[PDB]
Amino acid sequence: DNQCTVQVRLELGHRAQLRKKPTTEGFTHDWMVFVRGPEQCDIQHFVEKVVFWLHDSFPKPRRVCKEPPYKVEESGYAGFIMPIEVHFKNKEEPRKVCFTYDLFLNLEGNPPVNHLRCEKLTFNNPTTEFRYKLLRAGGVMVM
Ligand SMILES: O=C(NCc1cccc(Cl)c1)c1ccc2c(c1)ncn2CCN1CCCC1
Repeated sequence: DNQCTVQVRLELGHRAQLRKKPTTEGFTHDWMVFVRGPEQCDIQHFVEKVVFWLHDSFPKPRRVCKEPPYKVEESGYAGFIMPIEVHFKNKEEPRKVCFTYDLFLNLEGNPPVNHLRCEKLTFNNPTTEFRYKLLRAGGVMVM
């Protein structure tokens, strides 16, 4: 009657590769980290912003995307653990969700890295408003 659950999917992922020639700063690797929906799902309907926390060696290490694409592209020396906050267009709780993203590079002369990590979010009894956003994004009713 009143109750519903809505699930949506996020994909966090990254690519990393060894540069053929280090940058003049001597950066050895290009990487790119992202949050996206699965194809035919528009997470922008319910995602306010994504906040990527780079290693504090990076200038302005707190990177915000308020619209898609939610990604950071960098060169650097090493991998690190990257906190990632996904903020929702929700007037209620919860307003966001945090992830500990493992941003690892290809050590030695390993082939380049191409990782994906699939996260299912479950929203219980969302407001009709926020519910409209979740379902618009390709969210699904369950329970
Ligand atoms: O690539 C990195 N930063 C790029 C950059 C840009 C501009 C200036 C400077 Cl100085 C650096 C970077 C990445 C990771 C790092 C790091 C720097 N220093 C320690 N770490 C963790 C190393 N630990 C990882 C697990 C064990 C060691």
